[PDB]
Formats: sequence, structure tokens, C-alpha cells
Amino acid sequence: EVQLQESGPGLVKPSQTLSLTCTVSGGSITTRYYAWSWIRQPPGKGLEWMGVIDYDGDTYYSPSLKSRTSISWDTSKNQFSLQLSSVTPEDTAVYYCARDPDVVTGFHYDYWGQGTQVTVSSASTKGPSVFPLAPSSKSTSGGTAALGCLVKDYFPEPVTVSWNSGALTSGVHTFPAVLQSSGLYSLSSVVTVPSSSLGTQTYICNVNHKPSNTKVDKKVEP
Amino acid sequence: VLTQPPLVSGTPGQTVTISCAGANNDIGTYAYVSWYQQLPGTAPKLLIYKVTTRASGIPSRFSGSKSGNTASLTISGLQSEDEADYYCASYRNFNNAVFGRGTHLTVLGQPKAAPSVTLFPPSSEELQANKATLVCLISDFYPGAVTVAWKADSSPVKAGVETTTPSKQSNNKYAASSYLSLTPEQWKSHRSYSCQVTHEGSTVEKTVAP
Amino acid sequence: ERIDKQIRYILDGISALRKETCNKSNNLPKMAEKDGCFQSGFNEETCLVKIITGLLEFEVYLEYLQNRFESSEEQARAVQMSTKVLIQFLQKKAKNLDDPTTNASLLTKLQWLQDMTTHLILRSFKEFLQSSLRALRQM
Repeated sequence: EVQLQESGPGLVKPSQTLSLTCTVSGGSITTRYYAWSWIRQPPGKGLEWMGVIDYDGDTYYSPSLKSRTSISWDTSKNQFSLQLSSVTPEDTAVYYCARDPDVVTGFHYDYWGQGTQVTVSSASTKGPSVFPLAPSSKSTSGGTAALGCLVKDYFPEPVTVSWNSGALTSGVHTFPAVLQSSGLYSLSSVVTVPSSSLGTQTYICNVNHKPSNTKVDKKVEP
Repeated sequence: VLTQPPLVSGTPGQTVTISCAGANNDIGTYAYVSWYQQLPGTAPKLLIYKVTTRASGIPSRFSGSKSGNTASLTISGLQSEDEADYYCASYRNFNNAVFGRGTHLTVLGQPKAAPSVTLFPPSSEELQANKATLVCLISDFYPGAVTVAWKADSSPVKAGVETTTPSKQSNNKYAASSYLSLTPEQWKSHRSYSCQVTHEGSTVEKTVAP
Repeated sequence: ERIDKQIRYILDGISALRKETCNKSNNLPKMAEKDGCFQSGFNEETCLVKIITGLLEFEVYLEYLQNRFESSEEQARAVQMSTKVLIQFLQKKAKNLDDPTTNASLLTKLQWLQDMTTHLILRSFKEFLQSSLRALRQM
């Protein structure tokens, strides 16, 4: 259960700043000869290298991304944080944390990083409403049933749906969200199971909407 | 500015090339051309670094090359799972890294696939909350262009409809979502509500009733 | 690797040096495209000369960062003396070609502010030693 993990938010307003933080695990930050990078990815577009902090603790930023960007670190907590000043909806992106195995003989990143979504919006924060979408063997194969969860009316993105606390993963189809006319998001996660299991196996969709701190373990019954 | 072709198609067998055109002060002046593979919903994965050096675990068929200020990437033997976004990176002086837009690799030759439609009626929990939503879930279809038509009995439904743009699955087929919002009285009054999905002139219709 | 292991030794010498002093506070030589230790416009002669010279300018800034102690006088002395060994090594590869008092009239004109002013000298030395290790690894 070892990583390179990013902390939220979430939802940030134009005038406000972006205090994103990455927590290093299974390796010190102060070690030779690493460099800690922030790389962002807008909704549909490409990878953008924001800046680095090496084992020494000396910073280097992108020439267009300077003035606004400042990278800090906390050696005691084994973390390194990013700060983006005066955010614009152009800063709406997936923020990555990454390791350079040796800062002085490469600019290649081996261990990434996983990403926090960060969308810039005047708009508020709405927690989703979870409802069980239960077994229907009408459209599935001979001896199977389809069940899910409707995660309705949430803002912003994303939502993480798991089944039986991350145990059930096979036959799970989580569809990407629909942007409604209201400006809120709605999605469904469907798991294909054997029709005979219905009376025996318990199925619970474990939804999590990080921006609004909403965690819903909705059990799906026939 | 590291120019990569926006899209590159591949024979479901073999082989492809992806170019990364840079300049004197980046790809030129050093050998730090690194390649990254990114499948949808996940973080990019290191494939190649230092123009040719393959990352630990990466197959032999993934090859790295360079001419001048343009590095190329070769995938010798295509598996249906190489369908991903490919990114090149380079060191720009002094202590910077620059990436290309990326290159979407489409593995092609896969046949026409008819859609799998699953229609869910409004849940009793939602109906008590004075709301009604019908969930039409379309999956495993090729090509990725579908038309969704809703019907209150046999009359069409235009208002309260929300349809998604088809996005590729892990199996390289397409998936879509269509939601129909109603009032609990509207759901009760009609005999049946149906989801009609049109794909390559063929129709799949799932019906649900209170 | 008597050249990778070298720079790195000196690099780790600076890393340990910044610490004894960054723990109280809390136009230097630089590589261009024309210097050619760059895969494109590569002249092993314009740059082998660029290193020695840069290393020779840096190797005199550490004659301030000497009478700038003496709580870690050998970590301070070893950085200077280890750089002299690196210059000799690179001169042995080279063939002659390239002022302390320039840097004296210049290191005054520039002058916690005495650490702020040591930080960049050692950070710029770290930055240059990186550009040389990179420059050398190709040739």
C-alpha cells in the first residue's frame, strides 16, 4: 500500500490560490539524486511540466508558468507542495506528482504520481445522491445479471465508485459522467454478476466524492 | 514545442512510428528524450528514457530512435491493448522538462459490434425523494457513433433527456450513457418508457414499466 | 568514471556544505549553446575549454568561502582542493587556452546576505558541475 500521493482540493475559485501537496512514501525526499516534479493535464489536452525541487531543495519552474508557481517542501513529513497564484479556468487539470530517479543525468520520470482533479469554478460544491440500480437479467448473458448505482447531481468531478470496498472489480463498468443542463454531473457504475449469486452475495457500491467529503456505501438489493 | 502527430493508426498486427520534433536547446543539446504511455483514466507510464534505454519491464518491441532534433518511437508488433496516448519528453536548458501534445494510437481492423443496452427503471428510494430517472446504458459497440431515442409509450420524449458522447472502453469498443429525468406522476401515468439505440442502421430497444 | 564519481563527490561536497550554513539563515560561469558541449553544435574543443575556465573561475570563489568559516574547515577546504584535482584531470584531456582580481572588484560590487551571497555561488557551482557531467558523459 506504498505510493506518491496527491492531496486536494478539489474546487478552487478564480481569485484564490492552489495549495496542492504530494506525500512521498517508501523513500526519503532528501536522498541523492532525486528531483520532485509537478506535471499537469487539462481535460482533453497534453502533459505540462510545471516545476521541480531536487534533494537539495532548489527549485526550477517553466518560463511561462513562473511568477504564479512556487514549489515548497516539508522534509519532516516527507512532502513537497505546489502553489499556483491567480487561477483561471485554464488551470482546470489533473495534477501529477512525479520522481526523477537521478536529477543530474536525466529528466525522465519513473515513479508517477496518480493525480488529483482540480477544476476552477465560481460555482459551489454539491454532494451526490446515491440510488441502487438493481439486477436485470433481460439484457445480460445466460446466467448473469446487471446491477449498479446512480450517483446523481454532483459538482465538481470526479467520483470514485468501488464495489465491496475494492474487493469486487471483475465485470464492473463505471460509465463517464454526463454534464446536465443544470451544470451538475451524473453517472452510473454497473457490475455484471451471476444470477444465482443474488440471494447469496451482498453487493455494495462504495461512492466517494472528495470535493464535498461525501462517502456513500449504498447496498444494492434485488 | 515538441511536435507529435495528433493521431496514428496501426495494423492489428504490426508496426508503427511516432515522431517528436524538437529544437536545438531541448532534444538537440542532450539525449534526454523519454517516452510515456497513458491509458485513459490513469497516470502516464515510463517506457523509454535517454532516447533508447527501455524502462525495467517494458517489451523488446518498444524501440527508441533519434535523427537530429526529432526522436521517434517504434512499436514492433501490435496487440489490441497498445491503444493509448503516447507522450515524448526532453530536457530543456536549464533544469526544465518539456512534453509534446501527445499521440493517440488507434489499433484498427476490429469489426462492427452491436450495442449492449441496459435500461433501469426509477428506484423506489428515488421515487420517495420525489424524483424519477431512467438509466440507459450502452456498451461494447463499434463504430463509436450512436443515436438515442426515448419513447413515452410510443410517442417520443425530447425534454428531460441527457446523452453522453461515446468514449472508448478497455476492450477498445465504445460505451455511452443516456438518462431520462421525469416526475413520479409521469412515470406512473404511462404504460411503458423505452430506450431506443440506433447503430449502423440497426435498432436495439429496451422497455421498462411501473 | 574517475570523472562522474568526481563531480558527484564535489556535488555531495556542496550539498553537505549548504547544510552547514543554510541551518542558521534558513555573471558566474554558465553554459550556453555556443559553448558546444551540446549534441548540436558539438565541438569537444570549445567546451572542454569552457569547463576548465568555468571550474577555474568557481575555484577562486571558494577563496572567500574559506576565510568564511571555520566550523567546517575541511568540508570547506576539501571542496576547493577536490576542484583543483578535477581541473587537472580535465586539463590533461585538453591542450591549454581559456582573473582573480576581476572577481575581487566584482565579488565586492555584488556584496544572512553573506549566506544569500554564498547560496547562489554554491548553487551555481552545483548547476555548472551538472552541465559538465552531462557534457562529459557524451564525449
